[PDB]
Amino acid sequence: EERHQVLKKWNETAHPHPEENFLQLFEKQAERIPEAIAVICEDQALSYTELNQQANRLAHFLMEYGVGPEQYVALALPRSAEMVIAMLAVLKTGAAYLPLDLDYPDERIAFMLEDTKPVCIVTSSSVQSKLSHFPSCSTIILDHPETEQAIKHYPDTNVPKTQSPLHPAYVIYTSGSTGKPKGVVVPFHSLNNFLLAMREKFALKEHDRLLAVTTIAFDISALEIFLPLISGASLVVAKKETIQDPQALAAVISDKEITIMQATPTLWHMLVTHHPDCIAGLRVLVGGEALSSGLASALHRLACEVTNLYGPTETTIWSTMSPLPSIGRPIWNTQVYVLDEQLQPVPPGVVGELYIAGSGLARGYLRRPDLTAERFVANPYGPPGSRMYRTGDLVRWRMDGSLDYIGRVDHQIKLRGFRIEIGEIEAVLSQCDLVERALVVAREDQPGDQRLVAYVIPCELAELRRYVSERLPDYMVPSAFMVLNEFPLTPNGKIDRKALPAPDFTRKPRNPQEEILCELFAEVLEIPVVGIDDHFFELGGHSLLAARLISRIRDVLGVEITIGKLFASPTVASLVKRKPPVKAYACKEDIPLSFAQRRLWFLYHLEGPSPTYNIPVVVHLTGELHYQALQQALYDVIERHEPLRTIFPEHSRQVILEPHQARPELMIKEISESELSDELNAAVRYRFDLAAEPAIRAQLFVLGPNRHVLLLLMHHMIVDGWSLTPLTRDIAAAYNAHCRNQKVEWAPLPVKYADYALWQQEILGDETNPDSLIAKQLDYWKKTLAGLPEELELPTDYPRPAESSYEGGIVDFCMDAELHKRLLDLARENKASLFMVLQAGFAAFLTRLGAGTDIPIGSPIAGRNDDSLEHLVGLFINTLVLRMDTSGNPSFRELLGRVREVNLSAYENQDIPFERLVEILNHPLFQVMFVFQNTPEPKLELQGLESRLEIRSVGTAKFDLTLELRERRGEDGSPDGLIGLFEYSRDLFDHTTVEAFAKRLCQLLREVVMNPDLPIGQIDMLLPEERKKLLAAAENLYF
Amino acid sequence: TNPFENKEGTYLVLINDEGQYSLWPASIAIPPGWNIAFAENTRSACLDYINAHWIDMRPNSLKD
Ligand SMILES: *P(=O)(O)OCC(C)(C)[C@@H](O)C(=O)NCCC(=O)NCCS[C@H](CN)CS(=O)(=O)NC[C@H]1O[C@@H](n2cnc3c(N)ncnc32)[C@H](O)[C@@H]1O
Repeated sequence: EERHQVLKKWNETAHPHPEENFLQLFEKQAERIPEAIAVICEDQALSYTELNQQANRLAHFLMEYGVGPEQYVALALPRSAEMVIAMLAVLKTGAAYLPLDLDYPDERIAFMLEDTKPVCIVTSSSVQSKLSHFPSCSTIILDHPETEQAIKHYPDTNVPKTQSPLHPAYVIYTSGSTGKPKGVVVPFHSLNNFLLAMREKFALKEHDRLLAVTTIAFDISALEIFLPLISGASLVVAKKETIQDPQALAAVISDKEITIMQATPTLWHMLVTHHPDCIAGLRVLVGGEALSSGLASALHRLACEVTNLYGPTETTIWSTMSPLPSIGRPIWNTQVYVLDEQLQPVPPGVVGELYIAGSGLARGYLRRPDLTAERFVANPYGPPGSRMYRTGDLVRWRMDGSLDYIGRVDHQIKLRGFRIEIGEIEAVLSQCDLVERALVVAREDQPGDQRLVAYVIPCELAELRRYVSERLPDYMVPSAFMVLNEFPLTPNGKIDRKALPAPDFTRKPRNPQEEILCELFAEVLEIPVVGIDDHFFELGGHSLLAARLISRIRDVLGVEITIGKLFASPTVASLVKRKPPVKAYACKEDIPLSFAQRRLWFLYHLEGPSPTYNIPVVVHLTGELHYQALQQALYDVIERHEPLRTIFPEHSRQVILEPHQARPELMIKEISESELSDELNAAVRYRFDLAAEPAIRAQLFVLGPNRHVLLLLMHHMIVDGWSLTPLTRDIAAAYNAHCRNQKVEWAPLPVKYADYALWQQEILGDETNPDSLIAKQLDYWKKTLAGLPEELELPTDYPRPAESSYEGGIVDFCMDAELHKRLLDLARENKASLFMVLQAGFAAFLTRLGAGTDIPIGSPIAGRNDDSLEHLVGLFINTLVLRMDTSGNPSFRELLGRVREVNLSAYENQDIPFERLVEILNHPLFQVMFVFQNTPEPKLELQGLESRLEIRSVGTAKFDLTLELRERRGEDGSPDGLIGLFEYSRDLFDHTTVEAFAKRLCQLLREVVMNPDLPIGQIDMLLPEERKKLLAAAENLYF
Repeated sequence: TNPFENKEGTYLVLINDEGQYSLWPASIAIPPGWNIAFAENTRSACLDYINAHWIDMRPNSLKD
């Protein structure tokens, strides 16, 4: 009836081999085109003749060694031409090769070796150290001059091919989640049939090149290696270091003129998303996973000749294929059978389990009779005594000789190289007391980006994510949670994906290390910005990206992290995880100053009330402003943050005033615009009496009925740069709460600033203990900052007077976006951060001006490592003394390395107050300050008001010379340039001088960007305006 | 469930001309070119038989 069609008609795939091995095709090719390029790898390249000859000599060598059929030889070689020569030679000798990838765990490699028990292990010197070999077999090192010279004393002629096709050609292992890997013994004629089939499929003229990016640990490589060689094509082998980086791989695909390429949907998605240009004319081979219908829609547009491949390892590489979820018709000598539970064929359109039969079938599993007999079963639809392999995949016959994939029988979904069991996810997700039902499904918000979305039905918010993540791996937790009414259905009686709600698709770093890590995460995930509590695997992070991330971490921070530790700690905050946590402290008799505060209080107790450390927040408000709401807002935010209402009397102690006790005032003055500057210049220069007054004043200036200027004048004693964000967020919170006439939405503070002080003191109390962390770091600083120079020697216009006037000036300068990008690229290319690059440029700048070979410069740190200090408004800023050495006249590269070492060394000792170091050693330790800002400036964002916030200058100088550089990011996330300023002492410099310092600094940066290998002593330090006159003088002299 | 994956069921051990062993559900008719090596018994016992008899897994075409 119709059973004849699904058995015989659609399986009319039978070709008798024309008495030609793929090897023999390769040899005939070598004879035909001797000078043709066969294999390219990195710099080196081999011809067909060279490849064939070396393979032959190695073949006769191994043959003399005692290697024959039914014997395995391990290939512990690096990805190179040598591995091609190796496996080819082994195929020539008649034996089988065991491909080893050395990146895999030592336990698994040792398992492969102990299980296979090969005769000998061939290897290179680059790898021979990695092998803790067993005494079961000897190890031949191909690099060894003795061995190498031994190879060349053997014929370079072809070998006889009188071997049986039933003998194994290679063995591939697979982990089928059983717990123990199985050795799939692939016979020769299967491989030959496959390779001949694929050779017939793709024309592959001499001009074609194939880029191999799959490891030899998988059968796919056999296609990527032997297929171009049986044709007249060339083969470009790529190292793992190239495969990990997309910008490198995409560069190779263009620079090597690659014509054809095979890969997994993951890699393809990694390329098409950000590097489409390289896949313009490329011939694409997809396989290994169900191709997303968006990804395919992208490939069929950008690329050409996109062929979808399918097959398990037990049927040798690929069994079915089809040009563009159709897995299409089978290949040569491959019968496909869609059967039911009674092993009977089903009519077209009916879903059944797939059984593959034919010449593709392997011998079975190495020394595993039971598993073989479990899956390699008897075949009733083939020749008498034949065998089927049950895939475990559910397939359905299409209308015309095609197969539609449905899904596996274990109800697992393969995504991003993971075997995800959705059932467990919905199980633990619905196990919640507040969750009744749930369904998880992978949807695509971005083209090719498959993300797990969870749709939930509640019982009769974000904590659910914490509930799911504390019981499941990070690659299983959904990227989006959507609550719905009921799961919709299609007329066919299936869940409608299209009728479901469209997915939403979605902290800050606390120390230098965390920011470096976040930068790395962002660079690897190819997304603009990441946070301290973002998960790596939820954002498309897979195993390969994990590998590259580990590499970049190992090179940027100098620490090797196991991938298991990365899975266990998928977020940066977990990665960095040591200082004791800050618990809440009981009411103390007195509260000691924080060490950051102690310094300021010392300067205040010595000099007196000064506007030096004032922090004036100026906000321009446009629109209708509710005054009472503003006043109540200020009162509220003061009531919340105790440091805003704290006095510091003499006894040195903190005295927190009650909300009603410290009466907060709001001054309201109406002035003309033409005076707004003047008044401000006065208002900012108010001098706080810290002994008896809370260091905060609020002054509203009325320019017009809708135009206002709000001034929040605070002191650095109670507020830092960080605190300016939770502060400005609370003021907006209260204001908008009074206008809407609703209760303010606040997040309760687990600890107060007093707790930070008490914790600080309690920690530093263990300075006596030699085994304490603080004693260790203090020892570190006692060694590194030992022998610091008394004072730097900058080209000052005026000699340093006795009494510091503390009057300061400011010079603003800008650095265009292009140069910004160039600096970033330099940084990333030389294992450093932009921070370190700017540091190097600055130190070189100072040394060039004659500040000496040894220059210590200070830089501030957030000093907020604890999570409880995240929203506290107070003074937490620490300061690291980066001691830089510019001696030896080094290149900017070498200097950058030095600065990198200094910074990385300093980061591991950041948990100690600068004040303590000042107390222990004898501005104290550095006269030059460098502040680097990466975060964007805070804003109020009040309701019904246009806000424009800026931090006004007081006109003072905290140091002799301070350089502040703020990095601005674009709308996309791309570099939009650098905004910098020089804060200089007015009594040591002129405005013109520092104005020249800016220009010289920028020019220096461009200079070292053009050539990073340039010695800093050869940097041009002259300005164009100076060069003109300079050349004019000599123009008048010599003529 | 799969015919072979069923644990609580009756099975068979079929042998090939090439000496290749194969598990088989007792209910389903035996294919041509396959003879019974181990009669109707528990799946575990069958797999034990296979483990105890199918020593050399290369076809008898190679054995000589
Ligand atoms: P990290 O934790 O270290 O590791 C993950 C890592 C990404 C590093 C690693 O997976 C990796 O490098 N990946 C290697 C890529 C790879 O192994 N590719 C598989 C080729 S083997 C085989 C072909 N001989 C494909 S298979 O094993 O996946 N087939 C088994 C299974 O896949 C399904 N399937 C295959 N083709 C399909 C198509 N075309 N459509 C749908 N489904 C397909 C199928 O279910 C089959 O049973």
